Amino acid sequence: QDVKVFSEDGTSKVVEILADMTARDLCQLLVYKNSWTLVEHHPHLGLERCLEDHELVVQVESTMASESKFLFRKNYAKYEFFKNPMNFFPEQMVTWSLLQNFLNSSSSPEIQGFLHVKELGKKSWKKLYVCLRRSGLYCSLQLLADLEDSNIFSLIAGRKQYNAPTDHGLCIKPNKVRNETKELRLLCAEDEQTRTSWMTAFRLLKYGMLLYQNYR
Amino acid sequence: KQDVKVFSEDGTSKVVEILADMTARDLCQLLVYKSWTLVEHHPHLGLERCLEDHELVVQVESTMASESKFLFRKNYAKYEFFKNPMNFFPEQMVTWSQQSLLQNFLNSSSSPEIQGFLHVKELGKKSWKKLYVCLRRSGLYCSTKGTSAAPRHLQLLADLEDSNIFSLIAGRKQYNAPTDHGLCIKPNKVRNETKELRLLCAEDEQTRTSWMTAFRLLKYGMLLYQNYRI
Repeated sequence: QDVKVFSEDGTSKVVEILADMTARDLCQLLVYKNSWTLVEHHPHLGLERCLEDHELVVQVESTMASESKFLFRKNYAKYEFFKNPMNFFPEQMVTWSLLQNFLNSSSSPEIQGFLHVKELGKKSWKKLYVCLRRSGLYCSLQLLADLEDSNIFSLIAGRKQYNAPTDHGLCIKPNKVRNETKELRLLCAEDEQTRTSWMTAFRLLKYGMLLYQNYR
Repeated sequence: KQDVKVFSEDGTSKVVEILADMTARDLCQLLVYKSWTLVEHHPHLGLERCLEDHELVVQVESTMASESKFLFRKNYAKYEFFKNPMNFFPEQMVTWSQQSLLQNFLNSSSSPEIQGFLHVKELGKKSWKKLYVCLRRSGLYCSTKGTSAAPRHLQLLADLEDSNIFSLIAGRKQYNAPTDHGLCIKPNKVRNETKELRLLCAEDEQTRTSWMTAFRLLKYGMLLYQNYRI
């Protein structure tokens, strides 16, 4: 019911939320007293993630670790896919059999391209061709990870902590994983544009119609 | 670019040009511009269902038989659970597993448990039996020993994947239903065959609404909360 929120400064305030409050509720509760976002921030894991506008703040709070923080900041690229779906993904990154397809939870989207992949426990990376399906994450197929009860996070520490090949790292973390770090599957894109697309892709697969309604 | 026929409570019918991305609430607003709800009405099956606001009209339309109709009526009870969640479900009808109420229903990782007596019709036959019924994300079960929800005492009745919950309009006459308060889990693939219909009968209206709400809550989850908050 009491939630602590850090601004980019390092300043923080404690606010009382009702359990029925979404991420955008809290954002509006902070603007009083559409670009604003809450970040689920894990320094120990080196992982962060914007909450989707609709996410119950109480749900996310229940999977927070000791040092985990809520950050309150702006995000000006919030629904870049919904603003221009046709020219968002690089040619032949996503294959079917376009907007409605991602929103239909019956569809079978294949998301494919090269990524560096970190092996669990060790700080060693191998450049594997990767495929993303509703059924999970594969490398060209060997089942890397399941998508049940999970979320996609961008890597913040990257280079220094995990020895990432690029700064543009990302990770699919199961919500059951809290203070574990050896059991993390970390990935790396060659640039920012490709990380953004992979993250949008997962979010579209997991959240689907929820995201579109958020955008309206 | 698609035509669809919508029937009103007046008895009137209008053919409306729908786009492939229109939601039920977009159609309703388009019809108001001329609380409201679209209904998936199956006369031959004796089934009906209000579409949730977010559903794509075209999607539902393609899963329709010849005789099926879209109705357009008012529904002032669309989200009664959300208005008073702590007091919507009768005592001990709803419990939770894998625990170390709104939040639980909206968390797709939760293990909801919905329990109670219902009349259950046997597949493809007009014969009923009162049973202790147990709903989970993994399916609809009934107890083979009184009110024991033990796994060893649960018999799987219906898978829930790729299906929807329907109100039973046919009722007493068509299926020899024990009460007026019937519902049905219809698998989406069904067109004309009644044989794979899973019919249920509650003892009263409130009990029926409770089960359907729970079904809807399990199927749609957070989407329904979005819809409630427009």
